[PDB]
Amino acid sequence: APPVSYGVEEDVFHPVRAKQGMVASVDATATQVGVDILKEGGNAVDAAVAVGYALAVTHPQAGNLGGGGFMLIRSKNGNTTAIDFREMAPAKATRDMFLDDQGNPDSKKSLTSHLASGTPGTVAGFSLALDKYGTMPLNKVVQPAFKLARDGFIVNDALADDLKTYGSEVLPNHENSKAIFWKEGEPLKKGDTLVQANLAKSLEMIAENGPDEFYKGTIAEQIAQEMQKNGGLITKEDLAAYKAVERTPISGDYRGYQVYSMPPPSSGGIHIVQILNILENFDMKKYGFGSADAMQIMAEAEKYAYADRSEYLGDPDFVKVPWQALTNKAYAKSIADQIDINKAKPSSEIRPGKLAPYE
Amino acid sequence: TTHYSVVDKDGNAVAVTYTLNTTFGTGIVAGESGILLNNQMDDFSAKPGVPNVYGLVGGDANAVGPNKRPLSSMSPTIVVKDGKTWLVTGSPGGSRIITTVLQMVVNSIDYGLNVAEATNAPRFHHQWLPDELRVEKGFSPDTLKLLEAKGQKVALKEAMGSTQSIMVGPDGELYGASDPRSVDDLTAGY
Ligand SMILES: *C(=O)CC[C@H](N)C(=O)O
Repeated sequence: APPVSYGVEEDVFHPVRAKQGMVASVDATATQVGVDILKEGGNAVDAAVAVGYALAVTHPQAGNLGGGGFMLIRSKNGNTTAIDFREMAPAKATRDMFLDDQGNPDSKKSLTSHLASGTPGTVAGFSLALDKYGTMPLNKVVQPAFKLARDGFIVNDALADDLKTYGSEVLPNHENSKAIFWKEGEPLKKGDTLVQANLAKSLEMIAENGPDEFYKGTIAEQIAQEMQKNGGLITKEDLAAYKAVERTPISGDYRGYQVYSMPPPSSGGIHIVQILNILENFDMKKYGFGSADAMQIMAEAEKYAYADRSEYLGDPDFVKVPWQALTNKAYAKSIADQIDINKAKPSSEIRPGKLAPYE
Repeated sequence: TTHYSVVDKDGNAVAVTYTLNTTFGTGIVAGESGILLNNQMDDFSAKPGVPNVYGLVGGDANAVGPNKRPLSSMSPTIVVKDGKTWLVTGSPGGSRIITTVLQMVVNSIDYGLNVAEATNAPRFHHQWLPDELRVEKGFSPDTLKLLEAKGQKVALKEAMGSTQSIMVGPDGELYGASDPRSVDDLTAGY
């Protein structure tokens, strides 16, 4: 690999610079919340949790308390770990629950019905991380988000546009949702103030009673009732049984750099490492960014990875994922040897790889 | 989905990617809690061979099952250089998360681009099925011509992802970049 560049005056694009702490997020308000937490003495995990709660208020498009995700943590001392707070399917979920009477998947059931939801893990994940790797109490990192929900914030271009474009397809179709995000028959517009009193109460109760409020308390009750009254599956038992799980990160080595990412239930870490393993066999620097050859090589490598993804990836607590084989450099080499820089291989000629010789 | 990165004064780093799945998820708020509910169940394979909203397919491994966690593509990632945390990144994008993050890593290591340059650079993507080499605007017509000649099925589509990254200098200086693809985003420090 060639020398790295942190950026110089002659560049077209300049990074933001800081000497102490830094936060990068999709929302200015949330980013500022994180920076303020750092300035107050919180560590990276404290700030990360604060940002997560703030986005649950200022970026309802994706920030959330009702969804799930993953967290990668690396201490100054090198300790690297992954937090899995991915939703768990309800205990009553079944293999063919999304098939219609003809046996064909119904995307409406898996995307817009009450059956589309998995038991939320965000609150559990943030507390697992805060309790073990943070330094501040939950009420402290939740407070910023609480105030934003209670006192409100100004709707910007991003939120106004998303409410109009994506929100219009689902938000006005549910009374409680419409009461919060719609106004005078239309989605909130830029400049409007969005106050979320109910979310503020939920945040206040979580700050006061801990994550148990979400999984066993009033919030759990509200979720269970929402499901029970509208054909949903999440029950109080599902919520009480949810657990975030600390897992070993998936990692690899690319030209002397070590890459750490998410392990199953995510496919991200495995395929990023697998693809990098494949690319390592080529002089990528020589081809350069935006070159037909570099793009050809990567597009081809990506094909094999996604083919493998469709067959070998799943929740590790339910299926044995051959992660060792998938991230094996010899396996990657066998793939790289199939890449013709002058001729792409149709996906129809690509199937999940035979991992036996690498296990 | 949304991703954010954090690095503190002590050198600790955190990368978080979380989501409701699609924008606003189901669009359903849970009673009087004010909490929107996810539609993450679509990440399971509903039936072998049938693609989900991101064009991803599966079989037994990712089939729906009680208490099971649906397969994700989320990739909060940290790259280490000379034994030290060097790049903290991640991004939303469903199936495209893998390739978006991959490009951030390749741009940084192979092409020597600073974090902002790597962030603002155009992206391409191929996920096996469908068989198409998806690209954003930004690539040379000459280059796309060569790719099509190689047999790639180039398809110009909408912007992909929203990387929020931080590169750490060996001296402790922090360099950050928010994706231009997301209006109102921000990377700041002190
Ligand atoms: C947003 O990019 C989420 C994509 C999907 N739900 C998953 O990979 O988890």
